[PDB]
Amino acid sequence: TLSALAVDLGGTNLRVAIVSMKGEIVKKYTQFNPKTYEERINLILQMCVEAAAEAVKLNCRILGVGISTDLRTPLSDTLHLPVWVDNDGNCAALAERKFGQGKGLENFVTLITGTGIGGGIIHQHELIHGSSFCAAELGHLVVSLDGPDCSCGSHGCIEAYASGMALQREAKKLHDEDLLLVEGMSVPKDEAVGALHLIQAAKLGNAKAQSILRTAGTALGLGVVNILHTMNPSLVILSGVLASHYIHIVKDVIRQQALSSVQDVDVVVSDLVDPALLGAASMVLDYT
Amino acid sequence: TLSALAVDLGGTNLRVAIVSMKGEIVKKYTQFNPKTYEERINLILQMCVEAAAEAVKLNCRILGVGISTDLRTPLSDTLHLPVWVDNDGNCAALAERKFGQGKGLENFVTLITGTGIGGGIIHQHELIHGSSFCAAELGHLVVSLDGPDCSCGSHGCIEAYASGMALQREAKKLHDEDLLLVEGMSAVGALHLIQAAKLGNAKAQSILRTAGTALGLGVVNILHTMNPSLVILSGVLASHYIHIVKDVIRQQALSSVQDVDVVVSDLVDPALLGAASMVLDYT
Ligand SMILES: [Zn+2]
Ligand SMILES: [Zn+2]
Repeated sequence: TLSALAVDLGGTNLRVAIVSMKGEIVKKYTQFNPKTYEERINLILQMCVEAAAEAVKLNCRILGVGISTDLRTPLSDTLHLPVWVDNDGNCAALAERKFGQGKGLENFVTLITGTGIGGGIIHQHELIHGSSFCAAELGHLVVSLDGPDCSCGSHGCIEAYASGMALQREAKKLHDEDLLLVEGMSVPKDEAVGALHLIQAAKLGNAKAQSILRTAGTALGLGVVNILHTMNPSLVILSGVLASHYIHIVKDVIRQQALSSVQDVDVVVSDLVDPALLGAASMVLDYT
Repeated sequence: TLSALAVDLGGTNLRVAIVSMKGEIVKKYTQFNPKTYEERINLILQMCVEAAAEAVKLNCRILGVGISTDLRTPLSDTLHLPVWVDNDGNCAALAERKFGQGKGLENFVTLITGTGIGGGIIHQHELIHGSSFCAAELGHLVVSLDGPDCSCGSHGCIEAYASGMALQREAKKLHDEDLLLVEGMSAVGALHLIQAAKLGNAKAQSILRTAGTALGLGVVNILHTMNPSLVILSGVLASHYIHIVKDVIRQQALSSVQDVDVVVSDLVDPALLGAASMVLDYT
């Protein structure tokens, strides 16, 4: 069974999976993601060697290793396999291009809407990497002369407005002022307010919450509009835990403010589970 | 002299030229830009056979025609020549690629900064045209949730801020309140707003700081989308905006994209050069 190993060096955890050619995630390991790199590489090797060994047991011909994020040298040497590496935003795009709603499409965008915001740009069937390799930094599209502060150091970034972290900051500010919870809401002692709480408050009648969310969706929307006026893609795939939430307002912002010339674009929510791993996998699968 | 027939369609006058493969504008014909397309289409073919007639007298093989902006139908039939067509922004870019500071560059962007704002994106030595052929509508990058109104109907467009019309609108405003003229000067417009600024006016300077910032933020948006190796500012207002654009980037773009070079264009009649370049790029 033709396959590849996919590695996801993401938030908190480090995941490695055996992925089939048809996109099935055969087996999936998750572990702590060491902060320091010397150690992160070691863990990857081990998890790969185990995954690889298992693939031999599980009747799987592994073609190579793909990594979403000096990683190539040590892995190829040890595992006797080719290694491909690209960033999470690009891998998200590649997941859609191979297994998702990007199949076929010549020119499309994948915007990751979760803890943070990022994305990938397919054009002429291929990723746009950029001269400095850092193309498609979609979280730091600036839609304000004087916005909220952003973790990149600037302000106005659509990540500063519409990220999961962004919303959590807003959710905490209101809860600290006793302006978040409404008509019954109760937060656990352990758990701590986040975007769902902000949304639930809005959906349960919280005007302050609704306002905050309106701005976050508008900013993101204008982010997408900027993409449309730059790339004129045929499709935009919102992906991640906040995609479902943001799709309605993004379309509205597109109907409201985008040029007539680019309104035939379609915006969708991704169906893909574990896109990072699928994307990592898709590099190996595609080449070999 | 292996050459091409460049043709320009812009505001006010209509232009036509013979352009060498080297990039030399041999002859240039200007004229009126009629009310109607029936009037406008009649002039073009006449200017072309006029020009096409001359070319041969100046020993020049016209390989075809190029047009900035079913016109191939009348011309190709009449002139017996391949005719290419593409918009002003793209031609601005193609001009820089074949003849300007984009020579050899895989990924760069040309941003027109004049009466309007617009441009072209060259990625992998090629134009991005897009899904519905509306790529690089750069003047309508949004940098505000509540900006100035724009010609497109929306608001917060960099064109709405930094265009020569944008600046002209602001020039009329101040001058209506008699607060634009300042010790040292005597149809109001952008160039005056700049002098008033230069020669001491704070409201002028204030209006400009915002304009230049809005534009730079647009440029930043481009950098974070495309990660180009170079950004060429082209037009009557390029010389003006380049310093502030360089600053907004310095002050707000990611470390990753700071290696970008911003430059002002060298080309004269880039519209015509870009048009001609289409004919010359398909030999
Ligand atoms: Zn940012
Ligand atoms: Zn506009």
